[PDB]
Amino acid sequence: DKICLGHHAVSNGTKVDTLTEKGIEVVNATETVEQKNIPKICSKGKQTIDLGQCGLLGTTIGPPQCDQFLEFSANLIIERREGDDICYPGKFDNEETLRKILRKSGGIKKENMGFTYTGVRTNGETSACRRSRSSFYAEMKWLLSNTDNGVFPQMTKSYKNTKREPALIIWGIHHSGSTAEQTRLYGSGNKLITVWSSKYQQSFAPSPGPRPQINGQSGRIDFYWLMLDPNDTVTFSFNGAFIAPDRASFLRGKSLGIQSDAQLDNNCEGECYHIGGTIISNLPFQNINSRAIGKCPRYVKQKSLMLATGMKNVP
Amino acid sequence: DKICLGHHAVSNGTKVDTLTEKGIEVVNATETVEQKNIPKICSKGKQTIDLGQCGLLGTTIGPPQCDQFLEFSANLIIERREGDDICYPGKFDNEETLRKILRKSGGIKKENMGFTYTGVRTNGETSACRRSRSSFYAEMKWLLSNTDNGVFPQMTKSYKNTKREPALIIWGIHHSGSTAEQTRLYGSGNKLITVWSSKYQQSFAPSPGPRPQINGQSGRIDFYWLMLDPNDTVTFSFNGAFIAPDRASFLRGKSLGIQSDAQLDNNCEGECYHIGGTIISNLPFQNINSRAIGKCPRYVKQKSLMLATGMKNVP
Amino acid sequence: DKICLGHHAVSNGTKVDTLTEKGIEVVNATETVEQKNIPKICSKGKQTIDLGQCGLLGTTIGPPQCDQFLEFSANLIIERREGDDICYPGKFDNEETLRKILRKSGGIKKENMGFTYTGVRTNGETSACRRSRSSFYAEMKWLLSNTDNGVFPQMTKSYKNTKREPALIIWGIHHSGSTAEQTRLYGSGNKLITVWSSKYQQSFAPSPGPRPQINGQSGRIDFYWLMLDPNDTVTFSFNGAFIAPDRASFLRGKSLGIQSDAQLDNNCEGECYHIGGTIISNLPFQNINSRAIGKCPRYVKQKSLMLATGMKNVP
Amino acid sequence: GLFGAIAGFIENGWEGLIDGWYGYRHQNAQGEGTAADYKSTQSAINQITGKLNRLIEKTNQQFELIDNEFNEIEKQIGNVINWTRDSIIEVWSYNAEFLVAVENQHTIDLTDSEMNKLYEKVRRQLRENAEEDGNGCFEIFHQCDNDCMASIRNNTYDHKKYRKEAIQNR
Amino acid sequence: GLFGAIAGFIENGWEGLIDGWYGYRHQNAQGEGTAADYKSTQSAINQITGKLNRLIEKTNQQFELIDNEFNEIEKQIGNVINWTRDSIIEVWSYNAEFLVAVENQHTIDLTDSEMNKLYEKVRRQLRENAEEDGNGCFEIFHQCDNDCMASIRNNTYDHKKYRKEAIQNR
Amino acid sequence: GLFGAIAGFIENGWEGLIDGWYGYRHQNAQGEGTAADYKSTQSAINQITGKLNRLIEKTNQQFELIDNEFNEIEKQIGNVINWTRDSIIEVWSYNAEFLVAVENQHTIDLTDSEMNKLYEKVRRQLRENAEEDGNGCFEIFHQCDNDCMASIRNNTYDHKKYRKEAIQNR
Ligand SMILES: CC(=O)N[C@@H]1[C@@H](O)[C@H](O[C@@H]2O[C@H](CO)[C@H](O)[C@H](O[C@]3(C(=O)O)C[C@H](O)[C@@H](NC(=O)CO)[C@H]([C@H](O)[C@H](O)CO)O3)[C@H]2O)[C@@H](CO)O[C@H]1O
Ligand SMILES: CC(=O)N[C@@H]1[C@@H](O)[C@H](O[C@@H]2O[C@H](CO)[C@H](O)[C@H](O[C@]3(C(=O)O)C[C@H](O)[C@@H](NC(=O)CO)[C@H]([C@H](O)[C@H](O)CO)O3)[C@H]2O)[C@@H](CO)O[C@H]1O
Ligand SMILES: CC(=O)N[C@@H]1[C@@H](O)[C@H](O[C@@H]2O[C@H](CO)[C@H](O)[C@H](O[C@]3(C(=O)O)C[C@H](O)[C@@H](NC(=O)CO)[C@H]([C@H](O)[C@H](O)CO)O3)[C@H]2O)[C@@H](CO)O[C@H]1O
Ligand SMILES: *[C@@H]1O[C@H](CO)[C@@H](O[C@@H]2O[C@H](CO)[C@@H](O[C@@H]3O[C@H](CO)[C@@H](O)[C@H](O)[C@@H]3O)[C@H](O)[C@H]2NC(C)=O)[C@H](O)[C@H]1NC(C)=O
Ligand SMILES: *[C@@H]1O[C@H](CO)[C@@H](O[C@@H]2O[C@H](CO)[C@@H](O[C@@H]3O[C@H](CO)[C@@H](O)[C@H](O)[C@@H]3O)[C@H](O)[C@H]2NC(C)=O)[C@H](O)[C@H]1NC(C)=O
Ligand SMILES: *[C@@H]1O[C@H](CO)[C@@H](O[C@@H]2O[C@H](CO)[C@@H](O[C@@H]3O[C@H](CO)[C@@H](O)[C@H](O)[C@@H]3O)[C@H](O)[C@H]2NC(C)=O)[C@H](O)[C@H]1NC(C)=O
Ligand SMILES: *[C@@H]1O[C@H](CO)[C@@H](O)[C@H](O)[C@H]1NC(C)=O
Ligand SMILES: *[C@@H]1O[C@H](CO)[C@@H](O)[C@H](O)[C@H]1NC(C)=O
Ligand SMILES: *[C@@H]1O[C@H](CO)[C@@H](O)[C@H](O)[C@H]1NC(C)=O
Repeated sequence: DKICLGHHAVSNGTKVDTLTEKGIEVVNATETVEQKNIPKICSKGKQTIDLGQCGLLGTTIGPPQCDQFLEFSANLIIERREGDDICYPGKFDNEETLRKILRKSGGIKKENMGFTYTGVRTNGETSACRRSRSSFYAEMKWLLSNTDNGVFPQMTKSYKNTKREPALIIWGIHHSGSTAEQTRLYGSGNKLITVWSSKYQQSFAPSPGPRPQINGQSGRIDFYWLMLDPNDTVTFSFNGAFIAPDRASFLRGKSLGIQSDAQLDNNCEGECYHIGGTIISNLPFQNINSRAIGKCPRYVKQKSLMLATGMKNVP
Repeated sequence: DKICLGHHAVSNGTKVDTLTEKGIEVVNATETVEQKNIPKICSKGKQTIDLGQCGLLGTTIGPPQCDQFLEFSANLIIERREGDDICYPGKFDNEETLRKILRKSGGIKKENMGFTYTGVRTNGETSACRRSRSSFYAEMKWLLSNTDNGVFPQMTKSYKNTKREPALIIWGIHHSGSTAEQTRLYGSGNKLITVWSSKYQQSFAPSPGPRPQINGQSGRIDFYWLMLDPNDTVTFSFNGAFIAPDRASFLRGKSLGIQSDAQLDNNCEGECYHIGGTIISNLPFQNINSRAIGKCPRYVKQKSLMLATGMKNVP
Repeated sequence: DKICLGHHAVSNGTKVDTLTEKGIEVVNATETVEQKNIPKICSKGKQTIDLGQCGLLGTTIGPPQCDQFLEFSANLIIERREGDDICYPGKFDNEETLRKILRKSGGIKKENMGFTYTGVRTNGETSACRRSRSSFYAEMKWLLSNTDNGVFPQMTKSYKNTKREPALIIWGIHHSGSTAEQTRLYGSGNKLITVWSSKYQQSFAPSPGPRPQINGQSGRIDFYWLMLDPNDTVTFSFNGAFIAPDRASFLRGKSLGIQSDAQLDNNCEGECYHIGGTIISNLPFQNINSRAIGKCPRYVKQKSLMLATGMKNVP
Repeated sequence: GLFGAIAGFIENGWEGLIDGWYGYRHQNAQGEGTAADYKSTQSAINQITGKLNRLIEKTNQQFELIDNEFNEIEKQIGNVINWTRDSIIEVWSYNAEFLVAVENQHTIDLTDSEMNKLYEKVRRQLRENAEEDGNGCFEIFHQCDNDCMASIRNNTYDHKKYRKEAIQNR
Repeated sequence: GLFGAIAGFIENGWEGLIDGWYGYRHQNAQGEGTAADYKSTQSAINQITGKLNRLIEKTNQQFELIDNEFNEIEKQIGNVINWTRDSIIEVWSYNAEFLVAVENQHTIDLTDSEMNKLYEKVRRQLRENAEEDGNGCFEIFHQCDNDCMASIRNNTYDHKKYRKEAIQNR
Repeated sequence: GLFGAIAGFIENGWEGLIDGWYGYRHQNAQGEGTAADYKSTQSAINQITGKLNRLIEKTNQQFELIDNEFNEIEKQIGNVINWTRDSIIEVWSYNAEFLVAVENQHTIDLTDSEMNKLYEKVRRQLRENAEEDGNGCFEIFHQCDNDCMASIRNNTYDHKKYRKEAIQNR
């Protein structure tokens, strides 16, 4: 008698949107916006460095909390909220630029710059930097007058980069907590530090006086840096209030640097990271963290965008 | 005999574009690109501040034109073309960053920093800043030697922020119009100003000499600023050529800052503003001003994009 | 008996992609992503300047390699890889900002600033800047003490911009290769240079000492600049180590600046340029160079995106 | 249009139809009448309204001033801002144009479709009692009075009732 | 849908059809049977899979940190970054929504189309031996047993075989 | 395609049709002939040309150098530029791909549609004097000479002229 044409259906359909209609029901649909976060740093197949208490910039100068990371190799570098670059208080000039460089460095290797000293002490120390006792930055030399209030001779030290890669060169300017302390460490009179290379030139003077205490100290050591090209030479000329580099840093290769609160997990594999962990997904979009880095879905504002994978559902 | 199927039409149809055809006629269409500007600042339901002659940065230091805005509260801040930050000529360091901060501040409240002075005058004044007579910045103290050419004692002043919000701290360096004027205001010899906090350090020296006259003056006062964290302390140390803060500023909440030529209108409501007024629209796009701020349609280059709201028109 | 409906086809169809299918064959298709590069700078109908050995910033100060471009007019400015701004080694402060200004300037015209000198020599020279013999920057004056180790009198020079357009003003600070050389050129004692205008103020001191040799020299001359508004006045005050401007520069109009390795070709016409030549195309997209400038297709990552210009091909 | 109804096999529209978007025009012994079809008219309207609903839906993303019309900001940042702004303006201009073109193509096609769907519904209703003219009209073999015509419009026409005479009237 | 088959002249779907997406429901002397159509089901599935294939295809573009959650970067650059990021987020949110809406409209329309294409194939097969009910059913004039019905489904039904009796059975 | 004409009920194309995009292939007493349909061919061509017209339309937005290949700019701004450029490149790459995919789907569908629209026009013309084969052919009951066939192509075939014999020739 009769033959009829039809299509499948289900009672439990899924809502989607179209250009023409909001919440039309279809037989099946898939989510295109990732909401699933893994609360771990998934590091399977990656050489990681978990810096912990060591601030990334600290690796170059070596406060005690960075003693285990003075030379490190990694393709994933994790900065932690407790990380601190310094021990004796102070700051790095142009600090975020240097962080960006170090994050993608593949790690660092160190080489002695060959400076030796006569007519001054080399063993400046502080309770702010503790090892067995009062100590200092492992990669640096706190230069002082031979005796309290003694004359600090005008000095000049030069280092030529004889490698085929740029050398990261760090130095410090010490702002004493008082004029009396400055005169004691370095002798009385005006202190001037000049630094140049073929293309860099800058002069520095300490402004001594009491800052609020950090790590027990009212002085400050501010760090400056340059990338010294192959065959270029950096020259330091100073009469005190100068924190000299002992070693230069060289970059090792390539890496991704992340900031995270999440625990390492060597068992899961991932490419997209953020403060709260790893986004593992094949979806084109994500609504977890707009600042995620690595290889990530694109951040969108919407919670959900359902892609129809079936016909209109007509029960 | 017969039944016929058809559709409506009109003689006066509207042109639209498609992927396939330019200027196809349809029964009805709506514009998607806003061209209608309201030549007013529609401020209904908003606390506004119309700065007028007062430059936004002026609110922090208080030239006479800002006397009525030393402490202000607003959720919409309007800068005007006649606005001037200064009276005695000079400039703010990092001025646009400070403007961006003040624009979204919700306004400012002031608190005395508690500095008192002995051994110097406090009442430096100029015809460039006029109230009843020659005057100065209301929030600042022009410190001078007790007598013409007199000794200005080395001084130090410190202010600790004991509030739970950051304090905006301003100070000035006075560049006299000549060496002779500098020696007269402050006594002879080198002038040095040093400013530090826990994380900030900078030194300043005046370069005296004649600049072109502005507001009758050949000297300049350049203003510097910092945001002082809760429990941090700012220290000023100086021997002259120093314009001291009397009060610190604190931010009040949240606001939108605009620049406009348009007259205030408390009767219309709006969320999108620009130099020429208010864009009031539900359309997704606008072609009025690419730099409009607040909650705005997206700027597009095109004058018109007609969205078809009917069938093809066939008369 | 019968009438049949059909469509054309071809054996050699072209693959395209759709939302639903990858590599569906169609009768005809056109490429939307430009891959064709012209290995020339197509300059038909444009006034060009090929700077060659002359660095763009060099045009303002005039090392020997820029003698032919001291005043130039162009609507297309081509920087070359061999370009060098300097002869005596050194650098321009804020150099890329000045390059961006000069690239779109339409070229420059020069005017004498009217400085004349008594009590000092004006004819400082160096083997680094060679014409018939040792020479210097054509637009600048290397001021020296009248005799070796002689007193350099404190001097002040002022220039008012009396044109209706801003004047580009350049000056240099000379860092001698040693203290002994500084004292010889300029006399002993501290050297200070101060520069101001109505809105600009800065002080400079040389740090003498040996830099690595460039063009035979261990000293450095670092160049600073400002744009002097109409009716504003720049003042230079100095006692040596000062390289004075002889002439100011004025911008001529409008231009596009490019960097290219490609040879000029006055026969082809073009609007989109890059290091490797000219992109001549009507296609909306290009995959040649993401940094192309002028009027260009949009850069996309894909090699090819074929647009179907026919029906599905069914042989 | 993709369906070839509007500006296709239907030669033109009726300016007199002020009651709806799609309708019926009939001829019988008692004369001529024109009436609007509610369901088809409402389907098209509602589809288009859905498009409008989507487009007038504002975002609540605030933007703040990044530069200054009264006193020019530093050029290093200024140049980047301008480059970024121009790039974003190009993106949005492209997006807007593409959106409106796609929406407009589909709006014309859905309206054409709706016309086609109504025509086809009628054809299936008049199983064998009528045949297609070709200008969107059905020539009814059997005689069909105002009440029979209303039965077509209200969608209750009984084919098998008038079958006999219609097919005889081949 | 644009073709008016699904949620149109076909009143509803069959929840019992668990074997495919489109199918046949027949009535004859020997009773009732329901079977899935493979080709149409596969056409729709493959089209939708092509859409999924396109959307899950990842880009290999890396991004690095441009700012810092532990220690705020300088505000001049910070403000530009934030403005740029917010602008890009708006662009992608718009792009995502528009993509999914267009894809979904077309997915519904292609599935509707596939239903229509199968119905039409059958109608052309049953040249004159049957006519359209109007709820997606074909009333077959001649008697058509399970093997005759299978001949329709397997696409080998011979019209001219049963022609005589069917047309006589007008 | 959505209409199931091209690569559907029409099994394949004619490589011999070098005169147009769509055409007629006839068989009568006097033999075989193939001719192109101008109007349908022109409709498809013009639609596609409209797409090309839209895509080759250049913008007059200039861009200037923001960084430098001979001497690297400062890294703070450099990193922001690179991040912004990479983000814009992703946006345009996405935009381009989506544009071309949508355009291509619709181009295939509009060409399929045009084939369908021509087939349907002929069917309505041959009211009852012919029936649908199913491979895009019309089996004409009455005899139809070269001039009668031309009358179909030139769109002036009179159905009621040959009605009598055709229907008799059921
Ligand atoms: C309440 C308050 O503000 N108090 C400060 C004192 O803190 C400050 O004295 C400093 O206090 C430190 C711990 O709080 C510590 O004891 C400082 O002594 C040392 C140090 O360990 O850092 C002792 C070292 O022997 C000395 N090293 C050398 O001289 C060379 O190796 C260092 C060094 O002098 C400083 O670190 C450089 O700034 O100091 C102690 O100085 C006191 C003086 O500033 O002022 C009080 O108001
Ligand atoms: C044509 C030209 O360039 N002329 C300048 C003079 O303008 C300049 O003298 C200054 O002129 C001012 C008005 O044009 C004004 O009279 C300055 O005097 C005052 C002032 O009101 O600003 C007088 C105040 O009593 C004095 N205040 C104090 O000393 C302490 O309260 C101030 C103060 O000395 C200055 O503002 C600091 O720069 O000056 C008058 O100095 C003249 C000297 O620079 O040079 C001519 O060439
Ligand atoms: C191996 C090494 O490092 N050697 C350096 C010497 O290079 C350097 O001496 C300088 O060497 C130059 C060529 O290499 C050149 O001979 C310098 O002499 C001149 C010059 O031409 O530049 C000579 C000019 O007469 C003199 N001009 C004037 O005094 C005023 O017009 C200039 C001028 O003194 C300098 O350019 C300023 O820096 O120098 C020659 O000085 C040597 C001294 O620095 O140190 C060796 O170690
Ligand atoms: C970045 O882009 C802005 C535009 O948003 C540029 O600002 C514009 O600069 C031009 C030229 O300086 C201004 O036009 C000029 O106006 C003056 C005075 O009205 C007049 O003398 C000139 O004839 C010309 O008309 C324009 O007003 C200004 N626009 C805005 C909104 O400020 C800016 O220069 C660009 N920045 C960089 C660094 O390139
Ligand atoms: C640029 O945008 C970022 C957001 O990506 C802004 O950073 C955010 O700043 C707010 C307000 O300072 C932070 O929220 C605050 O957190 C503190 C401590 O948890 C709390 O005291 C406040 O009540 C408030 O919740 C927010 O955490 C921070 N977000 C991130 C990701 O860092 C930044 O301020 C913007 N920069 C500029 C210059 O406007
Ligand atoms: C921002 O992005 C640009 C790319 O547009 C980066 O510039 C590129 O940097 C790389 C690595 O330094 C250059 O490649 C290298 O070239 C040198 C010499 O040819 C060679 O020694 C290396 O082996 C490597 O091939 C690349 O040429 C350069 N590209 C351009 C167009 O300049 C830049 O580094 C990025 N900036 C920041 C701050 O990350
Ligand atoms: C650095 O100098 C040495 C000197 O012989 C040379 O071998 C080397 O190639 C130079 N390297 C570069 C990068 O200029
Ligand atoms: C600041 O110091 C006081 C000292 O008792 C303390 O009560 C307050 O919580 C501190 N605030 C912050 C923000 O550290
Ligand atoms: C500059 O000063 C002169 C002085 O008379 C005046 O004519 C000219 O208009 C002024 N120009 C500007 C731009 O202020």
